[PDB]
Amino acid sequence: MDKYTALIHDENFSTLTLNVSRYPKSLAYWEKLLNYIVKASAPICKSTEPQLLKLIRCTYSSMLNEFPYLENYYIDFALLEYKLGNVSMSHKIFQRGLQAFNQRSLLLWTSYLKFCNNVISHQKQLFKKYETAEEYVGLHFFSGEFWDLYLEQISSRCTSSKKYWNVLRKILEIPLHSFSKFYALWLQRIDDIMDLKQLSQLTSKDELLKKLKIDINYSGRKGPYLQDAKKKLKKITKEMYMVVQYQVLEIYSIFESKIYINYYTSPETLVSSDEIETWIKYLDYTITLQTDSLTHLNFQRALLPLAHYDLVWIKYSKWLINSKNDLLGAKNVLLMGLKFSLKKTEIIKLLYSVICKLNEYVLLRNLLEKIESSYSDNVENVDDFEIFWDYLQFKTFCQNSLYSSRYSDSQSNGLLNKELFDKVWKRLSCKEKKSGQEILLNNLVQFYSKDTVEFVEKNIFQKIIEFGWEYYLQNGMFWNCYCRLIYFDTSRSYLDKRQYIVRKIWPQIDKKFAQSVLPSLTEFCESYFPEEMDTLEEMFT
Amino acid sequence: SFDIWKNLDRIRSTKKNAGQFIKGSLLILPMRTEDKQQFDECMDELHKYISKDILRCYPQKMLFYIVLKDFNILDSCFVLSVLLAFQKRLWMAPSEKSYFRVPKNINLTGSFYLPKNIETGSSIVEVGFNVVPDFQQFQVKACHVSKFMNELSNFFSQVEFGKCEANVINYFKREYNRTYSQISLALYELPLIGDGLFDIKSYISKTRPIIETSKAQMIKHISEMKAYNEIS
Amino acid sequence: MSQFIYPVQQQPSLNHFTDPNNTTVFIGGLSSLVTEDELRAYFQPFGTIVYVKIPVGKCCGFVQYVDRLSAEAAIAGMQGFPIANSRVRLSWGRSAKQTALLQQAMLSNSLQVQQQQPGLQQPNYGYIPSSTCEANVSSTMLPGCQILNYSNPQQVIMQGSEAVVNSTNAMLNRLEQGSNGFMFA
Amino acid sequence: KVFVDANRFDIGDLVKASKLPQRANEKSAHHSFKQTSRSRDETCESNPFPRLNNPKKLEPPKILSQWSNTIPKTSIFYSVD
Amino acid sequence: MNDILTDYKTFYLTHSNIVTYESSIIDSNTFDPILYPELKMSNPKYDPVDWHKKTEWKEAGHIGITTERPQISNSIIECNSGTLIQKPISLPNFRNLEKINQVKINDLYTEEFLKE
Repeated sequence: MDKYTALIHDENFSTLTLNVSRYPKSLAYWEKLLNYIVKASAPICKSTEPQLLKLIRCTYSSMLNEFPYLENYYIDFALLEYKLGNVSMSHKIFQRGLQAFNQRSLLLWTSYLKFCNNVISHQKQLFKKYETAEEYVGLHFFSGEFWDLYLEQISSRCTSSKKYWNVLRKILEIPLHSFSKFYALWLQRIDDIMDLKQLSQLTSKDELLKKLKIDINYSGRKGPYLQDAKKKLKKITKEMYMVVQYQVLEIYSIFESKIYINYYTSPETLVSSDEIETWIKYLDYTITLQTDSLTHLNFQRALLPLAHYDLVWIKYSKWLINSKNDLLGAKNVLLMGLKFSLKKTEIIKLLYSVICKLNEYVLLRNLLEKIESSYSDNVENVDDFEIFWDYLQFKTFCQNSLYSSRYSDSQSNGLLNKELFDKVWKRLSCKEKKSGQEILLNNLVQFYSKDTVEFVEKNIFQKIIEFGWEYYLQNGMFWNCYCRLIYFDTSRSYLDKRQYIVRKIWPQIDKKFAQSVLPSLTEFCESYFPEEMDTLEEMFT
Repeated sequence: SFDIWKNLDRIRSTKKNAGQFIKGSLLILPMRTEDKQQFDECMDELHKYISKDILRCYPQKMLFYIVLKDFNILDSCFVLSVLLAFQKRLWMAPSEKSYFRVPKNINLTGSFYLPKNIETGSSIVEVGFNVVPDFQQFQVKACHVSKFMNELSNFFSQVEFGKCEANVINYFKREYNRTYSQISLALYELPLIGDGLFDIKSYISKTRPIIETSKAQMIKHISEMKAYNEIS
Repeated sequence: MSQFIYPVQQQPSLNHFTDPNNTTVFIGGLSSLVTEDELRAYFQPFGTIVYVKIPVGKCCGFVQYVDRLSAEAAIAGMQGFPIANSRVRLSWGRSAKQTALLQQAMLSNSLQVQQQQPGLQQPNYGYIPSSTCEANVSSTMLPGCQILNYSNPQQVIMQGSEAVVNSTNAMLNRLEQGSNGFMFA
Repeated sequence: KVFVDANRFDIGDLVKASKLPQRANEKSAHHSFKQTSRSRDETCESNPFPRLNNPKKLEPPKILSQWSNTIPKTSIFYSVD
Repeated sequence: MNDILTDYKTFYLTHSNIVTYESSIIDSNTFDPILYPELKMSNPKYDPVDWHKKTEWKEAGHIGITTERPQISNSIIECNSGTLIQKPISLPNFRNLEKINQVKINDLYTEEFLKE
């Protein structure tokens, strides 16, 4: 047998593979399984077993579907595909990894350009990749290493040397962590100017004559005139340095000193509360500055330690809603936040409402169908009530709009529809195992019309009476909601409803339950029936 | 006036070379219906005038990709107006059942995609944060139809496209299906988070002491903050 | 020596404005018709509140949040909002004992030295800052969930899934009961 | 696998070939440090909580020593230590 | 206010339909009864409808402490280098270099309370 079959009949490959297959999201299992596979190929070469190489590519690519933000493994899968020889697949792995991060990542752009340098060999296109990298990641606080790459490529390839000045003048205004280095390059590269015509490298001719009073066409003794010119340009650089030093020292001292973790780890890692607080404040600072490249970069840069939380998926969505006025942008942010975050309830709530504002109701129907399908057409039985209740509100909006009303005065039947009322009754029938009983009753009360009040009274109030469910009968909120259903009927007159509540409803409750029911029922009575407050107190003592 | 033949002639009249077709021109509009039948009826009534080469419909197997190739500036107005008003009138005014008349109170809202390599040098706004990898998404908001016809003319009068591949449409289909498949899988993972797919048992023995000492730091901070505040 | 050196800067002398840890908010311009519970109802949703107090007659109040983040959301959120017909001026202030110490130092005019408000003791993993809880838990402590929180007054309780019920539940209470008059706040 | 630079897949073999014949080991015994190599087989189980005293703060941005009086005199907040 | 917005959202979703909703929307206010209660949940002075003389700018990193920041008036960091190469770059214009060491503090607590 070959090295592949010796690998596939190993005892360890069964357990490592099988632990990954049991626990897909835990990632120490994926890393042990992958390290073992790669190590059992003693030397990776162009002649190692093609079944074994196909097994390696399947392992890394499935891990990069499960955990799309691991930057270092996109780089490692690209370098492995380089060593095997085909630089085209390694191009596609770097571009796939850049795509996972919406183009906005410094490590992947830095490594993709250090790679690209060797293998492009077409100069206009190699430089167009640096001009693409610079618009997405160029304003990063740690982006000095990118600009070193761009400047060394310019200084080797270009013959003219105007492009170096034109790039370095832009770099002079970015508040980078290593901003001084490029000020020192500009100062040395000014200091080596050896005549007047070189000063047209720096800026334009007219700006020198008008703003700084330097004439390049000055014919005369040109020595001291040049020393005066260099003194003036060193002063204008001093003021620009002073601005950028204020920016950089402010950003470092408040915010960037405080963040310690800059990279995605695994869906099971926690972040300290300090870093959550300074990421929230640092995003607020960035949004104030109003540089949109830099706000998008800083949200993407902030999703790395805390992709799986959801406070920044919500926050980035809100910034797109109200500060940029963009709802399709915010839908795409929240929709992508479903993939990452573990909580998902606040995102689904806000995404339902973003879709409803975007007038795309069929997508809302599909998300409601996927949430009822995810619980096996049985959302009524979910332990966590917030899923069921948000589902049910937006499903009711779709349902009132979809089926015309059955009751008078165009009173849209919300929970009184045979599809929805069966879910509500099926959750009411579990009585203590489920969580959200009083909220569900308390929203069923709100109909206020004679036809609607009669249906709600007969189906949930009379029926839980006659079944004798002790949970609902001992509970004060049940009786309070029933009295409040009848009392706010616009149909019944005052004597009718007071007659009904005191004479029909209040005898029905048992006297053993008085110690449980009388706190709430008194609170109804004093609020609306001060006159009958003796009767109640007499009925239960 | 809310009739699209009248607006279409109105915009044929006055828009400075609205008949001429844009070179290299590709618009993809993905739409969803809950009735296949009435939508196919609309596409028949549409294809009687749109023509087979310029406008195509590809059903994914409900989602239908509506693709415009080589369209005139005038032609895009007609197609997007009919389809966006149909997509709206299914909910708003279901009884009327006329295709070329947009009933009052309908504001046209939707999105379309263009290829990424267009250069543009209001009511149609391009979106930040677009999910599809090689395409640009545009959103149209609250247009009467008279306003939407005008705004599409001022939009495709400016924009200018370049050199897309022959099978760019298959690529859009594949990428769109991948993103909605990913979010469907994300919703199926909603019940399964605790221990269905996570190794909860080994996690808890690793973060039990950490949350315990974090809890002790919080209670010690509460006592320390009372001792800072109170005068005694 | 070398042309690159680390920057060095002077300290700004520690009052209540330059303290990075300060979580208490001076609300000024209070209307003298507004009680402590009514002001708690204004400044409650921005965070969990260690204490709320109003000086007798002095037309100003203090709100001490647990987090710095919560307090800054308060000052940005309620600035010049008219609490009972008088616009309200919010700023950083000090506590009660620290105020008593500054007044006794203001009579003797001796030093007027402040000291720094205590910090949490970083790192804390369970806590998500600026998040509130109102009232048998088997928590798995997975990260999106909120493992830990501060009890409303004071204690440390673990948030559950069930708490999104309880808040909603209590919400309907003060929509009903406070409508009739049983809490004005 | 990406930053050690001895485990990379492109220059991993080359750094191995680059070392020397290393014929005088007296220089190796004179330097009494431990070499402390990072293996390729590391998983994220080691270092679960990075922040438990293991890291140190980011170093402040360096400024030009000739322009060192340019700096604002006092910082905004009172930072202890 | 948080209670009124949450209960009215639950009431509006359960008791009204898409026709009434899409009639409720006019884009001159950008009021919409499903999303606008969510956006204005904790912001009391929310309305949807030169940004360096504002007091949000002036105290951006540090709240309560307002400082005029030096900034370059014509700043090219939005411009890509491919378009910057086309024509020669102007010299910088500046703003507020004189005020980097002056910072001002509206100390209401000392004045209105201790000094009374």
